[PDB]
Amino acid sequence: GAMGSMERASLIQKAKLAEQAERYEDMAAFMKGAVEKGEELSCEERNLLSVAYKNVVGGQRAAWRVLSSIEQKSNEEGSEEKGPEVREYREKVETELQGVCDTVLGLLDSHLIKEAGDAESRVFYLKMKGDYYRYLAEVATGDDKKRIIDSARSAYQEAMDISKKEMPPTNPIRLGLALNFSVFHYEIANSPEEAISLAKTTFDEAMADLHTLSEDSYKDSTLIMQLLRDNLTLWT
Amino acid sequence: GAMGSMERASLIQKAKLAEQAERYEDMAAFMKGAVEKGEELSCEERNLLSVAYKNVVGGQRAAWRVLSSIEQKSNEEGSEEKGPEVREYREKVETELQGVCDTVLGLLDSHLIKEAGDAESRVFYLKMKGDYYRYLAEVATGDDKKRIIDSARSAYQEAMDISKKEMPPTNPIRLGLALNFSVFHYEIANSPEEAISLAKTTFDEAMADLHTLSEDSYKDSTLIMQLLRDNLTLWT
Amino acid sequence: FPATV
Amino acid sequence: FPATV
Ligand SMILES: CC(C)(Oc1ccccc1)C(=O)Nc1cccc(-c2csc(C(=N)N)c2)c1
Ligand SMILES: CC(C)(Oc1ccccc1)C(=O)Nc1cccc(-c2csc(C(=N)N)c2)c1
Ligand SMILES: [Mg+2]
Ligand SMILES: [Mg+2]
Ligand SMILES: [Mg+2]
Ligand SMILES: [Mg+2]
Ligand SMILES: [Mg+2]
Ligand SMILES: [Mg+2]
Repeated sequence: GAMGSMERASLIQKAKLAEQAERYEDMAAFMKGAVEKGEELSCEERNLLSVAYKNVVGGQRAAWRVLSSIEQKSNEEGSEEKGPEVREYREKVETELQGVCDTVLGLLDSHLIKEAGDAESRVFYLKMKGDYYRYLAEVATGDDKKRIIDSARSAYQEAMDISKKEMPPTNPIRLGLALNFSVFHYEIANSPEEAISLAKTTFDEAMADLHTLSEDSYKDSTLIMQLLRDNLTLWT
Repeated sequence: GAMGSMERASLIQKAKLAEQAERYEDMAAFMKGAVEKGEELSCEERNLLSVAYKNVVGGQRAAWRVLSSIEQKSNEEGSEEKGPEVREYREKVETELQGVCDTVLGLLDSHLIKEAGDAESRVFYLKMKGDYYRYLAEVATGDDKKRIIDSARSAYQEAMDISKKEMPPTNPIRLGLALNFSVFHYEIANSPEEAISLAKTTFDEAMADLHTLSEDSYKDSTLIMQLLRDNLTLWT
Repeated sequence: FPATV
Repeated sequence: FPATV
């Protein structure tokens, strides 16, 4: 690892600088180096890791969607043959995206998840595992597509089971997990009714627990609740 | 070159796809490969090259400015010592930025400029040479800073001399060259009066030639004229 | 696209 | 910053 010679604390410091500079590829490389030091990550460090890779893969997903749309149009009736270039370049971006997802999944498997015992860490990492398998599923078309989808489902389900046992219904990690698993149902698993049911039940159970929260916790929880409502409005 | 095996036309096609996908690093690599085929570039191809590298270096410049500002604050009276990390990371971004500028300057020197005989190509490439030396000057602090500044000035001046002899005062390349050379005077050469004079004279001479233009040419020229006016308003 | 975090 | 193109 090219970060092997840099101190853990320096990698974290530079990840924060990279974020300020909107250098998310650098941020992700610094956080990968920090993970590879072998120590567990604090709450703040877990969120630096997730912010970095979410931004990187988010840009790759946006680019893949642009290219996939151009490719689809090139394959419509009446479209002029333009050669292999669109497919080739879509494949190049897709392969890079898969590489990023494989890198994140590799960090989770070696060895973040196995050392994560508290609900706030374990649910967070299992949510990430579901998310990155979901991004792989978005571009999957081959023999293993069903297994990729099932890997996402399994990770989300384990995270859900822990979150319901160990966290209050307003916990922002629990809420964001439910938001994303609901999107998995709608967009990946062809299960819009499950997606809607999950979003609605999550929202309603969070609403009922808001009375227990401080002003700052209330702000955090209601922010994610509004995203659940936004998706429900989109879907109904 | 990793693009040596790809057809020139395929590189251009993929540069256009990369632009649509907002993948400007890829766009620049494809255009570098196209340049390295050794043929002159058409007008459209020149603008693909410039768009790609302008976006890449623009992001590097924005990041360098964020990091340089953090570094400056860390070196103020009363600021807690935080170690070498800010300087190191600013230096990392700076070195990458310099590498991009050196790459562009290398393409211009091998061999775009020497083969560019028409005013529209030669002025365009000399403007680019001035621009990339200007970006090097923005981060320069050592023995060669004056020579870097003078390299930018010399390239801009040759472009200016050709543009005044060979192009109408509304030509958008001539206008954009003057805009940027004016910024060079203001921000690099400590010559705000020269910057203001150049912007004003360029604007006024373009105004007087607008009557010769079609509606579409008028739109192109007035767009850059408004940028000259915007800078004049900022500076006066 | 729908919202995720 | 001032405008450039
Ligand atoms: C939790 C929430 C509202 O939503 C989710 C939900 C589930 C999973 C993920 C996010 C969120 O958005 N952010 C969040 C929460 C707690 C800490 C940090 C953080 C520390 S440091 C840092 C940075 N950006 N430098 C950010 C960020
Ligand atoms: C000229 C002008 C107004 O300003 C300057 C001035 C001096 C130097 C540079 C720009 C400009 O902005 N653009 C411009 C002009 C002519 C052609 C193309 C083009 C072809 S293809 C393509 C793409 N983006 N796929 C863009 C773009
Ligand atoms: Mg150590
Ligand atoms: Mg593939
Ligand atoms: Mg249920
Ligand atoms: Mg050939
Ligand atoms: Mg340096
Ligand atoms: Mg003069």
